[PDB]
Amino acid sequence: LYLPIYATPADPKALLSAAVATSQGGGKLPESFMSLWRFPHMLENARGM
Amino acid sequence: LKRDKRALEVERTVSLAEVYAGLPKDNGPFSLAQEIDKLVSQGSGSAGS
Repeated sequence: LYLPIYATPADPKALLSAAVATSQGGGKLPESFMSLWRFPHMLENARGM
Repeated sequence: LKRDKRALEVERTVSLAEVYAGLPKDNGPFSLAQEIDKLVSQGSGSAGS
């Protein structure tokens, strides 16, 4: 005589994704070297480089 | 640019008449005056070593 209760499933969860970052240290300068070129020429050189 | 640097200068004068006239006596020392003007005239010869 008793009709059982019709328990019913809930909605699916929203899948979630994690987005993390990466970090890497600052750079370091080389040692400067003195050279025989007057500044305008060594500047045209470096600018090309 | 790092390796190459200003090379210093000299001008030396070298006299061949003194080089041969001052030749160490284990080779026959001679001034070019008396061998040019006979190796012009004769078809063969030598001096020094």
